[PDB]
Amino acid sequence: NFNVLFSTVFPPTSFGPLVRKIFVDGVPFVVSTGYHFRELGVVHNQDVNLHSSRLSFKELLVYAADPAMHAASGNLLLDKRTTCFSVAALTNNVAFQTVKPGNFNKDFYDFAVSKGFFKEGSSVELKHFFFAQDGNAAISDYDYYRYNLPTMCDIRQLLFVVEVVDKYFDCYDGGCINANQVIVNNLDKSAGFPFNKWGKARLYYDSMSYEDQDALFAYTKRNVIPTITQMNLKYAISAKNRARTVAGVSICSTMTNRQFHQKLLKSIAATRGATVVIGTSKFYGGWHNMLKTVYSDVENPHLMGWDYPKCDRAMPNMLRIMASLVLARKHTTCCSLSHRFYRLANECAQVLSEMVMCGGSLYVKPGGTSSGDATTAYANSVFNICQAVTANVNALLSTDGNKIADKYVRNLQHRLYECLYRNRDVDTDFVNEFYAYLRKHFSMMILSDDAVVCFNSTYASQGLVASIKNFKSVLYYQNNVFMSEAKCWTETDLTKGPHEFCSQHTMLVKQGDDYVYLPYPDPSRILGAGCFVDDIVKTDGTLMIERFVSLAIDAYPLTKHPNQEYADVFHLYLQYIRKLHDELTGHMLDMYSVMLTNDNTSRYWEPEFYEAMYTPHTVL
Amino acid sequence: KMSDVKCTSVVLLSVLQQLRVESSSKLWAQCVQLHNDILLAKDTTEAFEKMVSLLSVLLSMQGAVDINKLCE
Amino acid sequence: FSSLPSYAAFATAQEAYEQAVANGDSEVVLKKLKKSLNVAKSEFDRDAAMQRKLEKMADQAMTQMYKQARSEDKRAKVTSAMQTMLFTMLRKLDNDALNNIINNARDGCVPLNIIPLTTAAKLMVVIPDYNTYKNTCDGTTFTYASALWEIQQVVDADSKIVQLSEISMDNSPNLAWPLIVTALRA
Amino acid sequence: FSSLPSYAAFATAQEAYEQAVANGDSEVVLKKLKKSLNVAKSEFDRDAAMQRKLEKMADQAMTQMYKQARSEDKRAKVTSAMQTMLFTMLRKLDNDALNNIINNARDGCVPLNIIPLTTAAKLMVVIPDYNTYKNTCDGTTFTYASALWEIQQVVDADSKIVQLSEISMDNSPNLAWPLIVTALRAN
RNA sequence: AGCUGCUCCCUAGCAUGCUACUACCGC
RNA sequence: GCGGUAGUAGCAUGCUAGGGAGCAG
Ligand SMILES: [Zn+2]
Repeated sequence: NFNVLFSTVFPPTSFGPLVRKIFVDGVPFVVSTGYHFRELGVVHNQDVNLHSSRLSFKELLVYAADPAMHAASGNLLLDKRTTCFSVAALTNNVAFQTVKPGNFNKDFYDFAVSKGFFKEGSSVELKHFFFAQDGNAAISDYDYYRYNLPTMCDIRQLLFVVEVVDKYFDCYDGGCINANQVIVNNLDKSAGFPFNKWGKARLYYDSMSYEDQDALFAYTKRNVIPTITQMNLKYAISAKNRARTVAGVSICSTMTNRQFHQKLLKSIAATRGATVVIGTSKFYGGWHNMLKTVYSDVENPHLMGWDYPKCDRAMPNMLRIMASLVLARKHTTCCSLSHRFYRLANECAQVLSEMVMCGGSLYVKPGGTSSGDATTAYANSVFNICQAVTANVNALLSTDGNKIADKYVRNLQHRLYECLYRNRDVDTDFVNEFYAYLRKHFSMMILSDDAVVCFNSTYASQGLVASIKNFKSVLYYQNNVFMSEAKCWTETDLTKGPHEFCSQHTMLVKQGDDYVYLPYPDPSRILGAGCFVDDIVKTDGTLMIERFVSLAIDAYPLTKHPNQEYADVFHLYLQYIRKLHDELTGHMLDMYSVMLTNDNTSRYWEPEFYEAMYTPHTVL
Repeated sequence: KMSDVKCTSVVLLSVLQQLRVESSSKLWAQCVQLHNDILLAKDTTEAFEKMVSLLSVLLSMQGAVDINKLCE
Repeated sequence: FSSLPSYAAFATAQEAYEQAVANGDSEVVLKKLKKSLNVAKSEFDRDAAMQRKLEKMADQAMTQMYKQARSEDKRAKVTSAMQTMLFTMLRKLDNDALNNIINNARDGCVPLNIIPLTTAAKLMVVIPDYNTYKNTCDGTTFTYASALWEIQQVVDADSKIVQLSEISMDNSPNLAWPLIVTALRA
Repeated sequence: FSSLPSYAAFATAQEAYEQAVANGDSEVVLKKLKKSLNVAKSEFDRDAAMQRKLEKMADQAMTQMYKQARSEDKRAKVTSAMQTMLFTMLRKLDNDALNNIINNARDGCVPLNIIPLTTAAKLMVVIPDYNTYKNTCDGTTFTYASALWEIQQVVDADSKIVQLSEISMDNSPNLAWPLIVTALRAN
């Protein structure tokens, strides 16, 4: 917290790696033998060795991923398109990458207009399209990091809020795992820069035996490995013309962060009934369980939701460090202390200040989270809970104490200020007390920055707990953004669930004998997915069919909507699947001369198949 | 009526893009801009004038033999 | 599946057991036909099971490869289908502002720039003949894109400015006819 | 499964069975040739069905080790490629100025964002519009990073050569305008 | 050309389990 | 007449592996 302030005075040209010219096989290299953070000071390598004879595979791997010898052998770059600090240009001509428009699937549109859709003045119309972008699209979005400013945090309150946020995460378990326990779904993704020149992650996950990975993962507990990160544009349907950028980290970061964090990560994704709800599914009556969990026992509830404007770039650097520390607070036995500090330093040197290779030239990322590393979806949740607890503290302290009549929250206020500023060490009695008060009056539900809060209302009206203005104030003076009161809603009749959560509305319908909550989507989204596609494979339904099955699965709960022009979407999808099937059979019959001897496909074009997926009896 | 305009604008930009029109940066920038205005339009008249302005780009070229593809 | 050899043996065994149960003579002589008929459905539902799955195997593989053939034949013709689909939608659109310029381009009036939409700003429309001139330009006003433009800078193809009053039928075969008639919107 | 010690024995048992069935002497003959087909069947039970599983096992092992051999070949190829890339990109950096800038460090560890600054032999400017062009790269020579650079080979978005006289004020709207000026380090 | 999480569909394999038919063995 | 084992076929469940597609952050 002090280094973040005393570093905005020194030149920003003397940061990053602290490379030095070492000798190998009689040849001078340039390798990074340390680092210089803004917030952690100078950090020195421990196992650096001059005069090496031959390099192993681990040495070649760690010497092909550092930016030192990459930048140090490239032409200078002075870029006036941005304000972010450029570094160098490996190539000799910048590359401009554009974004193509999506393709049109006309036959479904003809079917839709046949049935009386898209009539002028209807409640269902097209809004989600495949927008296009010009040449300098990527850099015009990477420039958005100018919303990141060096921020100072009130440390005497952070060292209470971090305790409460940690107590929110006590039910779980984590630790380091060996090479023979990692789980890697879809092992054919890109390997970052410069590895993507040779093959996908399969080659680098194969050529390394089960001890090379462990030798590396135990090497980075005494060293620092700076890495380069590529930036890519997404190609997806959207409701706004702004492009999206995602960071493809190099393999040397994930290959060790997985082994570090996986136990905790897969311990959170397999727990039901907690505050964080990553992993819990909305099918087979799971959404109802979430919604009844949040309503748990609060007295006079009123809901409240929000979402953060451009969360990944506006986030300061202190909150990211705190999130990583709260995530690493469980290795009390597997790692001693210096291993943990050097692992934190490696994390901050990989996904908080790395050298972004936007386009064809290295840049410098000032701060904010990189959205494509191993632990975005959980760090965002930790930071969100921090914001919630900060708002609660600010709302409870800043209140005229002679006006409060409940003789018990006055004592909470008094001891809260006492433990906040006066004292110096933990007060786990009072931390437990405050956590109990919070979970009793501020029930919560979290995903990566998409939150829902159910609170007692006859308190928030007196400022005894958070409100919606308090998050505005906290975001203002800490996250350095303005929370426009058109992205955060507020509901008052819990009979209707949240106005929007995970971009799905909630409806209370009759299932069997009882009443359930189903999430229905935005109908324009479903129709836009029907019409607009990529490639050419999908302008012909016969080749795919299955995507229509999945979309009809997703677009089912509109069938119980009182608005007429919603159920017709589902019915149209059913009829289109039927037409697709019985024209595929005819085409195969006329090319060949027999048909599909048996299919049992009728279930696909009847509602019995789709009804099964919203009833509480799992049949996986 | 407007939905027809949006769909045909998508198709028009597709054919233009595969017509190697993105090799002239200012031309591609104008085309992309016009596409994004058409898609975000809320009334039918400015959609149609931007539509004809966009069609003029394809018409100016000599790659799409017009008297054939309008065989009616 | 009845045209298999084992079905005949099964039928003979079934007829034998039908005769036995219709006579009901012995206890062991019919029991022979539970050691010779209960076997008869062992080389029958073993031979008539694998072939039935082979049928659906062949069907599924054929459908997969038919879909692959269609997928390879579709993504190799996009730059004809896109244009056909576009023009069908355009003639379905039915807007005069479009039809005007489409017909004009079908006979030759191809603009040499993006048609400007402001009340100001410049336009240049190639005109290769005289009969085309008759319909579009009348006096000083230029009719194009269902708009009213003002004629200012008629010029021939050898980059020589040609005056407006000169344009007539008899003296028309005196000019480099690909005129570039610059104009401005109303 | 036709050339095993058991095919001969089962064939002999069934040959005796058929020979004495055509003879058809006694009921005990039928009992013996049934209790012979009911034991020599065990012979064709295990002699031709457990060895039918060893083939599956052996094929599985052989393909597994084939796959592992390919796995260990790809490693050699990627190692060679990476080491060649390292040794060919090193060749461009070792100017004497790098030695002069490192030998003067108190320790030998210099920051990374100052190596290209004081050693690069070519600068690349990117200008969005003429207004920024006038305050950065006007004329044939300009100074950045406390050095002196001279301009050559100005290009644009389409990467076509553009001479220096073209970029006036009025001619500017006729140029693809992420202009990329590259300059050399004058001395 | 990113990191997760949920869901559908197809095939393969092993194991488990269940059921039916045949053979052997004593009881 | 029972049991057990060895077989063969059918069926179910589940777990792993491989492939295709869709939604949410
Ligand atoms: Zn550990």
